[PDB]
Amino acid sequence: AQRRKEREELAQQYEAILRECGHGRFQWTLYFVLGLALMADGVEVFVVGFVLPSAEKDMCLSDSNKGMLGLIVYLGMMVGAFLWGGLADRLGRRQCLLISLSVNSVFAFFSSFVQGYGTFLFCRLLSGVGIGGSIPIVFSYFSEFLAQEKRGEHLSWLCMFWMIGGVYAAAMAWAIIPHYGWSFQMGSAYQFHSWRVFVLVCAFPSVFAIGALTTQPESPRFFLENGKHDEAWMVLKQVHDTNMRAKGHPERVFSVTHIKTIHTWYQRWGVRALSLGGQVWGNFLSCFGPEYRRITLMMMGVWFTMSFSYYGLTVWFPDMIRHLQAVDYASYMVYFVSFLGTLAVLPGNIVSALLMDKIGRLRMLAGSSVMSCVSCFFLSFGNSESAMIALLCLFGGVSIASWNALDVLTVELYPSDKRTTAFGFLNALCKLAAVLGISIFTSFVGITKAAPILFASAALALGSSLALKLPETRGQVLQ
Repeated sequence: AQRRKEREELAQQYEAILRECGHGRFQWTLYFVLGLALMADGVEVFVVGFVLPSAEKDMCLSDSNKGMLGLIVYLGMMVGAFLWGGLADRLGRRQCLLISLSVNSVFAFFSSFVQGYGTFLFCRLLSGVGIGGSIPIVFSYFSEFLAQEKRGEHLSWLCMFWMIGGVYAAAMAWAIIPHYGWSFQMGSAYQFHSWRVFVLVCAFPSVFAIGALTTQPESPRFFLENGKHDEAWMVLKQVHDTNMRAKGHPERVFSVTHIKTIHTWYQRWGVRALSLGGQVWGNFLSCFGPEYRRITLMMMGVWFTMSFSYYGLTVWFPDMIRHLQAVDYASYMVYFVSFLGTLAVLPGNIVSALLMDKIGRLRMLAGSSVMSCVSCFFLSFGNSESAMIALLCLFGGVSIASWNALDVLTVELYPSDKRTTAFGFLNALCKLAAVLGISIFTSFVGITKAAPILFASAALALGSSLALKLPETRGQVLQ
């Protein structure tokens, strides 16, 4: 009773304070700073897929090992998403993002030099664990600096760094891997081929992300929700002063005076760990309370269905391209095709960012899901590699709008004291669906071209149906 009233008052006052601060230099600097973390998350998905064909002959892989290297990144991202999303509600957004990026960068650096298959798999697993928490923490962290006026557009513009990271990965694979002449020996005991240089170069975005992130302040909403008034006041005054100084009005004074707020060594560390686990578990369970159970279940359905369909069909596409190429042949390309498939997403990002607030999150989500379903139904008519590439571009362009709308909706539908926990849980569910869909859609190749299409169409139709029952979030303060 009392706590809900106090949190609603805090939300209203925080909206008023952010409207006083305005949107300007500070928020765009933070946008570009967190774009580096999103870009690292984008690159991680492509690294192993690009390097596997060259690693198979250096580490002597069986096919099952290649598949397990295919699935390790998603497993690690699931675990890391849940872990870091849960922790970010207790330790803070900035600190947990720093720890996540540090783990990711360290183990990505290690994976470039380790020799055996098992150690490389372990290093990639831990790199995925590290970077798994980037999207839940980044989106909430950035949202906690945004007023409601253009919140949807500002959050939608954040999704374009993932595409930029995909482009970076494709370009660097194009530029580095083919050049086998770059290979050398790191001592006479070990040879060091170019794909390891590619693996190393894919770690730079996260290092730059750490460097840029160290300069930014912690989210003031976290401090206010944790009873730390003075720190939140200093952070908000920094925001206001930066915005006004950049706008040519340094004479303005931050008028806020008081903000509502809510309130042996190894043995001590054990107590700390148990208490942190208890609090994270409490947040996770409260995500399923009577106030949010329906929202949580509908979001689980939407996330799982669309992730499963998208990842399964995006793995199915290259397999069909290979099959048609082989059928024709029996009578740079990989990187270039990946680059085209990545650039096919840009129009979707632009349109979704420009229409998110004009037509709302629900219409975006449902219409994009419907278009994805019909573009899936179209895939039965493919007849050539160029046709399959074109349909892949169509599907990828139409689904990224669904993804952006889902991200914004997930940000807006949960309270600040559970936002990262819920986002991490749903993203781990997304990665679990990715694993399951990749496996199932891999099982179908060569046997039929109808079953995976029917699966994806049904899943996307179910997701579109669920997208219409979620509530509107425009015109509401950031709860």
